[PDB]
Amino acid sequence: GMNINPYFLFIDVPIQAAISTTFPYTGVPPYSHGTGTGYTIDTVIRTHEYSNKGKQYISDVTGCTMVDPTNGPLPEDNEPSAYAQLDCVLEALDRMDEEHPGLFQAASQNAMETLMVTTVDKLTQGRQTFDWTVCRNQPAATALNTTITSFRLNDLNGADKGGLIPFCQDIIDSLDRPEMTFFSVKNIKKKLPAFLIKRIPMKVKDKITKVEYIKRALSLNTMTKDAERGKLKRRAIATAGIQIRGFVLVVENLAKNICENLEQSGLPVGGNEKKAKLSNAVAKMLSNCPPGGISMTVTGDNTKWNECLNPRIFLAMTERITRDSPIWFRDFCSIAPVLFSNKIARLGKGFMITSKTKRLKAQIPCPDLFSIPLERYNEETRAKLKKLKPFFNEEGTASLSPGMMMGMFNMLSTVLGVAALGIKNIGNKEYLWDGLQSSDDFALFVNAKDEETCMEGINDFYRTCKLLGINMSKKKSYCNETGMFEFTSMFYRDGFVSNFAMELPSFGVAGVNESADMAIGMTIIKNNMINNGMGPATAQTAIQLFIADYRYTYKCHRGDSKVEGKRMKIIKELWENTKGRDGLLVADGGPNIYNLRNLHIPEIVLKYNLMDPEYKGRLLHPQNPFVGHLSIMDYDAVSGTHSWRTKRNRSILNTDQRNMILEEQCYAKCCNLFEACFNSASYRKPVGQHSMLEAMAHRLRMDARLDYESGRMSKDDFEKAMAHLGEI
Amino acid sequence: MTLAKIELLKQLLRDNEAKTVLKQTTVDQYNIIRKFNTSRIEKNPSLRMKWAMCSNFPLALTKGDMANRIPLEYKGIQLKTNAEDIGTKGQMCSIAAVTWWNTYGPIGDTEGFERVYESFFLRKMRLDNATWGRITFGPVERVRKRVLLNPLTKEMPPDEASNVIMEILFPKEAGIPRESTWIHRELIKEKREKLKGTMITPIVLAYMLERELVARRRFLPVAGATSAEFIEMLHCLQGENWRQIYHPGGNKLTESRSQSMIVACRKIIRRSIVASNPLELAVEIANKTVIDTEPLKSCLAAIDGGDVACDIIRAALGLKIRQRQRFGRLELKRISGRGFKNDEEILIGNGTIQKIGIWDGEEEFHVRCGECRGILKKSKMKLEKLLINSAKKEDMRDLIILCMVFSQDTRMFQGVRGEINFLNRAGQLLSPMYQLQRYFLNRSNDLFDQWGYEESPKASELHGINESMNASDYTLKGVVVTRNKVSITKNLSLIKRTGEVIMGANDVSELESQAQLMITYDTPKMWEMGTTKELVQNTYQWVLKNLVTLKAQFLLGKEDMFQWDAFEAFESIIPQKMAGQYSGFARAVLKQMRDQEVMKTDQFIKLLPFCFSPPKLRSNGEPYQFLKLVLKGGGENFIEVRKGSPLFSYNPQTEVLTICGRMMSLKGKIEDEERNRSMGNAVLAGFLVSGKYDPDLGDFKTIEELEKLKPGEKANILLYQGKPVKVVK
Amino acid sequence: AIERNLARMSPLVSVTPKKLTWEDLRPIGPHIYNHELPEVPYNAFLLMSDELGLANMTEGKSKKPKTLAKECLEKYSTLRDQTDPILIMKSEKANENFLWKLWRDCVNTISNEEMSNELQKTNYAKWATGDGLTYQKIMKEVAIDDETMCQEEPKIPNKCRVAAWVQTEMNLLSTLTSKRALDLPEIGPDVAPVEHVGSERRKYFVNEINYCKASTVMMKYVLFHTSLLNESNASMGKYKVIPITNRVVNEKGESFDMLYGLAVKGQSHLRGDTDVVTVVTFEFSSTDPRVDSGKWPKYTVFRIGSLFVSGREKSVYLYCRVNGTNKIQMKWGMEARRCLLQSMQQMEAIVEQESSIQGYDMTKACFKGDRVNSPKTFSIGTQEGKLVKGSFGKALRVIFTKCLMHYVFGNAQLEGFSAESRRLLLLIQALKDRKGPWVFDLEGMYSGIEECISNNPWVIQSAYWFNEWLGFEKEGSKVLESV
RNA sequence: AUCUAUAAUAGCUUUCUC
RNA sequence: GAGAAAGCUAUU
RNA sequence: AGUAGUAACAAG
Ligand SMILES: *O[C@H]1[C@@H](O)[C@H](n2cnc3c(N)ncnc32)O[C@@H]1COP(=O)(O)OP(=O)(O)OP(=O)(O)OC[C@H]1O[C@@H](n2c[n+](C)c3c(=O)[nH]c(N)nc32)[C@H](O)[C@@H]1O
Ligand SMILES: [Mg+2]
Ligand SMILES: [Mg+2]
Ligand SMILES: [Mg+2]
Repeated sequence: GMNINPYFLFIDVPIQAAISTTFPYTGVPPYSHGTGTGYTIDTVIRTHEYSNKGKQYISDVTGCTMVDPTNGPLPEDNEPSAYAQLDCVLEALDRMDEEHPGLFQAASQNAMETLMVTTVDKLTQGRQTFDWTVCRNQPAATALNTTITSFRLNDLNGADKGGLIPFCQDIIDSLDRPEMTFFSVKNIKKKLPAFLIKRIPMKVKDKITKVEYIKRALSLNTMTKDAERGKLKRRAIATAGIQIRGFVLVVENLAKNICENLEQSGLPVGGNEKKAKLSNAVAKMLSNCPPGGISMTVTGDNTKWNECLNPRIFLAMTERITRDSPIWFRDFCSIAPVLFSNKIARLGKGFMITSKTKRLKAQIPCPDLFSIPLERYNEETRAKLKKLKPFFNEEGTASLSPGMMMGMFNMLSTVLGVAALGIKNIGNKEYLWDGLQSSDDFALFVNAKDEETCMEGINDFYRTCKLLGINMSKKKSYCNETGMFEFTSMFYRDGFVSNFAMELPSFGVAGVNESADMAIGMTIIKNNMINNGMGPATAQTAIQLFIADYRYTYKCHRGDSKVEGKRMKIIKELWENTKGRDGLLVADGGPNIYNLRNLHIPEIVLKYNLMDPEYKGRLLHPQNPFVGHLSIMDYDAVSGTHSWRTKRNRSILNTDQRNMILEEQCYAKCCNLFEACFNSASYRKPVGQHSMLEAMAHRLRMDARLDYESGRMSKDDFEKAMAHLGEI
Repeated sequence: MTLAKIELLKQLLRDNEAKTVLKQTTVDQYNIIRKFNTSRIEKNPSLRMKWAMCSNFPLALTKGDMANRIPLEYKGIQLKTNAEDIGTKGQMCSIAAVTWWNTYGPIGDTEGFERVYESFFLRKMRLDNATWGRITFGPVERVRKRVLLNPLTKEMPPDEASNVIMEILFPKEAGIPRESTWIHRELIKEKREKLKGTMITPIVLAYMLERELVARRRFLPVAGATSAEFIEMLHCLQGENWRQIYHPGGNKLTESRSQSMIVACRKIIRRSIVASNPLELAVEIANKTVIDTEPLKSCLAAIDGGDVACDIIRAALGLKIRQRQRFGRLELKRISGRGFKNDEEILIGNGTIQKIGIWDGEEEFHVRCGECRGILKKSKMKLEKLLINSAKKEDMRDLIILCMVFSQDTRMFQGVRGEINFLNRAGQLLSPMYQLQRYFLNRSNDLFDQWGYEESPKASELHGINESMNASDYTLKGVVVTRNKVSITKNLSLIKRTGEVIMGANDVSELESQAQLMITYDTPKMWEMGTTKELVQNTYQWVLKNLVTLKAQFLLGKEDMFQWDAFEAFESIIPQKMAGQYSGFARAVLKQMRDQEVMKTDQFIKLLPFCFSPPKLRSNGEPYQFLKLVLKGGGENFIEVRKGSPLFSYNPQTEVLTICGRMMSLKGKIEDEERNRSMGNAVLAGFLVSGKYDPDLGDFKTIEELEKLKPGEKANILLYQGKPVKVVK
Repeated sequence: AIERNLARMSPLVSVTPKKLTWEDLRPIGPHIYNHELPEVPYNAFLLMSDELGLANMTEGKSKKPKTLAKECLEKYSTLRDQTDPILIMKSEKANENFLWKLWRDCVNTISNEEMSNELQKTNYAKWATGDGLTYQKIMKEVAIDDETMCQEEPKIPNKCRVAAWVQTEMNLLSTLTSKRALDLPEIGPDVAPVEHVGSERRKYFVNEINYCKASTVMMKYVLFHTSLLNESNASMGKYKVIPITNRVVNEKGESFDMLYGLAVKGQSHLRGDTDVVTVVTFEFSSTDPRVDSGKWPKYTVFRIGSLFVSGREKSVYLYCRVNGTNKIQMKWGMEARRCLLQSMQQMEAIVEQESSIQGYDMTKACFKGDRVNSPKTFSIGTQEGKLVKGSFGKALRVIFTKCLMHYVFGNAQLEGFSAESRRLLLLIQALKDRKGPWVFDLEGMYSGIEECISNNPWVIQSAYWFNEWLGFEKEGSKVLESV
């Protein structure tokens, strides 16, 4: 019998042209289950393993055990090395400054001016952030607000000025406070007959000491990363609190300003701009190859990028880069690597111990990890805990001075990698290297007289990176003749090929509402046509597939279909009633009229002329109750009845939140009244250092004066209004 | 509703928590407390939506009179929650409720939707009133450029647009009256008078206006049509292997037509100057050239402007030339003076060195900027004179700076202090002169300070003017205020009735640019006007299609198979300096292949197009030797004589020819004995393989060390990696 | 400073370059050839090539799932009325009696006149779904005092060898059938010529895909996952019978409804995205499990009757299996239609390339040929150790089946294997292009690849196929060492 | 010649330990 | 329990 | 049981 071998496609087609078949993205992405404490402890152990030949001491600020690999002994093998040499880093930075005059000064000036014009609310632009007040994770705005309230409680008022600099000054002054009073949350627990346990939260005033607060402010909360493709094993990511996020922004901006002006940096360019930049760089490397010579490309990734990069090296880099800046800006840029050099890792949820005979299970948290004899753990967990014990703090946290926990200095690390790329030669040998760096992934282009000198250059680059604490992965890197390589999952074979599978997960129904999902899906198809090699036939098939998935997701099959459903009865009634059936939306059982040419027109606009007047009036009703109408006098919402909102009432089981809801509703009412007074606040962020009450009072007083002088209000109600305003 | 708002504030200030929030939170901290949310937003919203659509009441209803019109039940389908959760809980409904509203709900006015989404209706109008041309299958070379996404009424920077929107919709809570916002004052007024009694929510109107006034520019792959009217249809415009002719609706600006006309004229000149009798070919191509939808001749006649190539095409078509140029905000018309552009390294005030093309010679231009006029005489890297007529002050200084940066003088170059970059973020070149023009519009104070002054002239109707925007005793150097048939020859040179040449074909710029509008060459040889990669691919495909007859003609004849139309198109992308040398080298290689009967089909195909230009040998008669043959544009555009190349590669294992990323099967039109046939017989001119590597001779000889070897001398030549071969002359 | 530091760094710190050769490329995962390991069992959620659909000619009305199952079982009344169990094979830790009682409960609940597909909480249903099997959670202090409570050693996916059923499934799913299962909705009318070209290509592409068994399997998975998600959300604390159904269309256009089996959903109180709901599946089949017992360790098979298609009858078996799903798997099963896109884009691009070389549309030429161009052929497999070439449509169906298998057998093992083997594939391509690839640690590459080969049938079969293809590439490059 | 400038929210992709 | 950065999209 | 895979769910 003839047996099918799919890999035989690669006999007829080069791999790059059919690379999409090597991305199994039509399958379910891996997910993590349960705790991430094992991966976090593994990360701590590995981070300390690459620095154990450094200098070990005890911090006199927090009492944690600190390891310093910088300026340590040079490595003697090919294992990951964290022993960066300060002089070599300085020399690479000096070469970078000599190749690009005035780059560091321009970047420092831009960063300083941006920091001057930066407001506190920038800190609200993050995802889940570690909140030190409750020692939990909370959204960035909530964490920032709790921090500001606590600082108000501790006689710190730098947030009232509105700028980032006074807030950071108040942060580092809070680090000096002998005590910290704040608002924490207590959960009242009830034995509910049904028995179950009912939790009701409430805010209370809590207090911590100086060292405890310092350890909390330096703590990173670790959790597990879900839905990551390409990895067999799961891994833990980390999040920082407000105290660190306040200072990471400026260093990130400085490094971004540097990276924008480097021809070897793959950041912060992305998408088509990144493709154009990489293509131009590759063409330049091809043109500049010496006549009669050879050129090699190394597709490389750096192993243990985050666990080997040391924040002390970043402190040195910031001091070298901001050489010609004022003292205050230099201190400000030095704060962030300093805080990272004393960072403390929260180990996670703990481990669960089970009794199979009795079918019992219990969660042992990180503070109680060593209250259990180590014989009651797995072999792997037992070994990890034994290795962890020296760095373990009796609060359930570990000391993690070495390393960068997870991707906080992508730009600055890219700068370090590009500095490694800028040496270009060692000892005046007969080769020259260049290339591209994006975070840790890199492409190295080495031009020489033959293959042996090219390999000499690659060896020298490997050793030079070793000097900087950068370890090229010999397993995941390879080298060949220039003209074909890989870089950040983009495959170059005489020009970047299209990788269609990478965008496959985006082709589903987005899940905003019926109106938004249609536009998003059509726009996705259009953009994939433009810049992913998606042909017209595949695009039309994608339209069909999107319509099928849309109808099954929103239960809006065609009006003439006999599909049963609660919505389908009314849809069939609308189909029978409606005379102009071609003007009905797909969400109301109408036909799909999208094709390639009209992929950029919204559905309602596209069907507006074919629409029945009665159906058009019902659909585009300015006062339909499915769209939130802004009010303190109702305004007209122009989007149809399909722009509804699934109000996310997150009812996490067995927990009745009655006091968090109270504070949130108080904030919501105050903000809604403020918007009512200041109608522009939702379009432009209001500015001012005065209270919201006084701003609203003056706005109301002016409005009353003006609408009394224009004859919009009588004498009596104006008297009442001025009396109420004076009563405030 | 001032009284209602004051009552609301009094009611709100009855709680110790609301009072504390209002008193302690500053107006800046409103942007914090409005995002306050104790709960995390649910991740994976597509899964959440698929889960919630299977629930009973996933949708939230706003309480009001319109919600009450929805019945609690309809034919045994519950549409919303019962009266238990009217208060303190929040009412919810099913999607069947939305369908019921669309079917039996109350009917309102669909006005306000038409004005808010007017941009989309204009997009639909452009799509519907559009004409589709034919579809072509063939290589398309797309470049990634930053392009405007959608056409715009008045493109404004986002800060100015934000201020204008703030003026239109929230004049009371606006702030300091920035001067730039007054520039659009009239427009502002119009919009306000159109929104006097609109009950639509202000924020939706604000984003409607922002969509109407703010440009969205993105990096996208394009090929020959970069105007926003074509960018909105980009997905249907072309792919990597096909093109679709599209004629959008609406009205097109004259700038787009002029730019497309210039690009088309330059391409026609580049194709023509390579052919025997370039005038005849240029006229033939121009007579069948369509810009968007109109013929090239009509656009040339109607538009007063262009460049050198436009004037050459105008003369060839029999029209009158208009020696008028553009410098963005400056229109210059030449009077007398011919010069050449040479690229040299020029220092700037910041200390940086930039490769700039500066024009040499003394020339004079009548210059106009808005309502300002003057004359300008310039020399090479030295401004001579600028006479100015009376005009408005800001236009006066704009024309002054435009002319003084047009002169390309050392004072202007060294008066640059700040941050100027001539490279795109994607490492693409920005024209230095235009960048300097843009910079000096907002920072001309440093330029005028660096320029200096002198005593004013004392003529009759002449007075000096200073940067003090007033009649001053002192004036800067060079500025003086004054109150009061061409026949084109065979080689596309413009000569007067006397004999002097005004402009030639060598004067056209070497730049390759994308036209704003789609250019169509209604000729069966349209592909000859494409880019370098497309031309190479089409030429090699033609060679493959006619391979049998070409091989027969070459093995029988000697010279007539070197002259073909496809090769004539191919020669237009070989830089003219090296064309003859390449032709000599390739002809010698092919002849030595034929003479010894060693015939390699891959090498014959690769080197055949280069054997078209007249040969250019050396003094001794031996042709030049090459390792790679460079083509116009881009560092990846070259043909390797021995190895593969980004444009031409050959796999003898599969007998597969990769040309510009496309695979062509050479199997069948080939003898397998050629797999056992030595490559070194067709790598050098007059050289044949002798044997293996000989340590006696030593190193592999380079080209310069090999051209000087006398006949009968052995040498080691490395064909490709790991293939050491010894060769003999 | 850098020169001085490199002058004193030990020479042992090296990149150790090695020039890659064909002789240095060894087969991946040798343990998959070790016969001391069990053959990898069948772990797919539903039957794919062993499925048996009971066909009932529908009247164009989407009546209801319960009514549809009732009509299909009424047509095959002999299978429905069989009440005694004839056990053919038994899963190791399974209860045959409880499974048969559950099957009878499903049949009776779907054959009655009531409108509810809910089952009662009987002892056999409770055993099958798994009731009260969660561990009781106690306080930390009690557990710390209790020395018996220990951290559980995690289970590791065991190592398995190549099983021929994966090759047979690949052969059968890419074969043409006579039924169409795709339900692609309507598209807007064509105006631009590019849209006409797209429609002309779609004709060929979806006509070739629509008649392969993989398409029917994909539709079965999609519709069943839709039904399962809907039932899990609507019926959290009820046991529901969910028929496994499909709607197919003959070449004559007549529509049929196919009943592939029944399913029972346990309690679905899925708070998290990884929370598991138990699904007990009873699938009809005509494959005797005794032919390849190593394929079916997870299945309890009864013989429930006989069917007639021709003069020779075929036995009808009931494969019963306790299985599980979560919300993530159900959601990604609802959107398995995208296996089409990755299949056809990859193929359409190929066609487009040919068009650029010819100057006209090459879809008909690629699929069927024309006067100018011969039909396009691809190496698709091996017959008796020799390369065999199939048509363009066969290759399209093979790629579609490969994407379908990526969905069906997708987990972390497949992802890791795909990444590492992709790196190896790029190295092999560089070897084929004569780019002279150099490696730094090839043993590390192979170890990374082989870390992911444990018990995923598709990963093990992909390793086997990769080894075969690599052998063919070496044999083909043995002639390239002469130029 | 798009070079400047660019509010917030949400999604998708990529990179960031095995 | 689900981070950082970049690009892109939608929305207000 | 099973899903699954370095740790969970198999209701709270
Ligand atoms: O888009 C490119 C080009 O097509 C467009 N362009 C050029 N000319 C016009 C006209 N006349 N109308 C509308 N659009 C036009 O602007 C871009 C210019 O690129 P390119 O043509 O490649 O520039 P080129 O290399 O040819 O000249 P450059 O020095 O950059 O300046 C372009 C513009 O400025 C004129 N110019 C400057 N100087 C100092 C000149 C001079 O001393 N003598 C003459 N004859 N011209 C001078 C160029 O000629 C062009 O007019
Ligand atoms: Mg890495
Ligand atoms: Mg890489
Ligand atoms: Mg990487």
